[PDB]
Amino acid sequence: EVQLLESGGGLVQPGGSLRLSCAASGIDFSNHYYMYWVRQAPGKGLEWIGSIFSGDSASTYYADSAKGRFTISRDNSKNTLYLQMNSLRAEDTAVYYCARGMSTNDWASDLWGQGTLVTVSSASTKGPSVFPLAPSSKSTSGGTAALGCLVKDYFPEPVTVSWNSGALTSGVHTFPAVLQSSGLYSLSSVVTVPSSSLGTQTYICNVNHKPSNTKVDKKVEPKSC
Amino acid sequence: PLPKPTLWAEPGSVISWGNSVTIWCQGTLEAREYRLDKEESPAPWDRQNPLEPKNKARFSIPSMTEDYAGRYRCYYRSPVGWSQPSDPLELVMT
Amino acid sequence: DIQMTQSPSSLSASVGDRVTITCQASESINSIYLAWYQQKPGKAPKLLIYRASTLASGVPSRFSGSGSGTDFTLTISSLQPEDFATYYCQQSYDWGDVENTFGGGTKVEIKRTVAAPSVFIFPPSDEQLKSGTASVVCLLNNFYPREAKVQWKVDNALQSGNSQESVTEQDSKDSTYSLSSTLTLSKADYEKHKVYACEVTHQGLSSPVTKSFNRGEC
Repeated sequence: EVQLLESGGGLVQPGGSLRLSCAASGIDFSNHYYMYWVRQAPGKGLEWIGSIFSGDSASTYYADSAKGRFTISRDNSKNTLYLQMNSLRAEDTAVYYCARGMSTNDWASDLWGQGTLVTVSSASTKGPSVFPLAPSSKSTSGGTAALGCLVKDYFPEPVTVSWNSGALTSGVHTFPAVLQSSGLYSLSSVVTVPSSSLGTQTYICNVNHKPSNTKVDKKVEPKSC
Repeated sequence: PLPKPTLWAEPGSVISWGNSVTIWCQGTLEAREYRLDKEESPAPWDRQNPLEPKNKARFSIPSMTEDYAGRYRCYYRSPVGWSQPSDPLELVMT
Repeated sequence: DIQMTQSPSSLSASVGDRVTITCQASESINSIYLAWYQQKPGKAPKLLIYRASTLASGVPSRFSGSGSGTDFTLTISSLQPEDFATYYCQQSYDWGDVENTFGGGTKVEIKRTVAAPSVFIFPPSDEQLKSGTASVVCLLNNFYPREAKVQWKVDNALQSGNSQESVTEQDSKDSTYSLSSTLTLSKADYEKHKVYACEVTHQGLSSPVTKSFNRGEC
């Protein structure tokens, strides 16, 4: 099967330049397809940046906004597509996708990449501090109990929080990050469990912040009173 | 640039009455749709979707009559706009 | 250019409903170059329909699209809780001097029977006080609708300007929300009081719920 892998994303200073890569892993019968660059600003809609055609003409088309600042190119020597971004401003911060539309689907994007995040800020990476949200000996609202982790003061997005190495999923709620007054991020990950389980089960939240190579395993235990 | 299309008929540009003629137009692989323009006729005389691949389109006339006689010019629509017309194709009936 | 307009922007429909989204074009386009996309929150977009009417591989049958020229529709014949997403139409007909090939989007929210929240409270950990900051968290679990009123109180003093709320997306099974209000104080002010209360007001609650803990003690 075909696969679109993206890279080149991360932190970059306002006014700078950046290049995303889209490496098309393998191929099936297409022989005639486009590669699109699409971005999604935080909470905003999908924005089409431009496409590049697979033929020898290598025709490139761009949005009205993106002309001049963005450039799409191709390296067949590595079968990789490039998105050159120049003169970056803060409002350029978004998740970027590359997509493939074959001629047989009349150029519809059936293949989409995972998406890579480009954060435009004159701010540095910071790893998060992880603190337990201990269930109070009285917090058991009847037979259910809540506990969690507080992932505070990180930059940039994202963090991924799993429970018991991915074995605890039911009742887990990881909230969206909210930007704090300090320009740093914070979020909580909670989970509801039977009160009876506080003496049978151990609860460890697994926090991963790839931008800082941070990997924390906080064990949440009822505070002994 | 938008290279201009190649326009031709089959089996030939001169066709007796009642026979079949197929007007072919060739564009680029990025063609969105094709049209056929005939002189002294309100544009467009006919428009057609691309084939697979989008390189060429097909206009067919199963029974040639005196209505289909004249000069045709084919355009194709790129993602940006229409193209310069093809070199003219006259369709004489006998 | 070519502006692709969708309607509505937001909609609230119940499970089993037959919802219909519309996508308009500023000028006629060939139907074969019109596609529909689904985007669950935080995920990559997904192809639903192409050629304005053709279901794509692995797309549930309850999805369909029709239309020609300037107006197109997308229809969900039996709406499901997981269909909570934002839907985009897109064209591949005319590029160049075009701002966006996408429409604005249509956010579909799942209407639901009311659900009272389960309220919890979490004191700061001893590990966070060593940093000189106190974060007090209040959890609202599995409620509907999204509208809630969370007011912080420290020794009966009503707080303002020092708390932030995060809201989850609608849960893909029960269509509920969860909310976290995090109260950030210095270790100084945190050790300056004893009782920290979280008073929650919701439609599903006949009277407000107050969760409080006395500092240090149990």
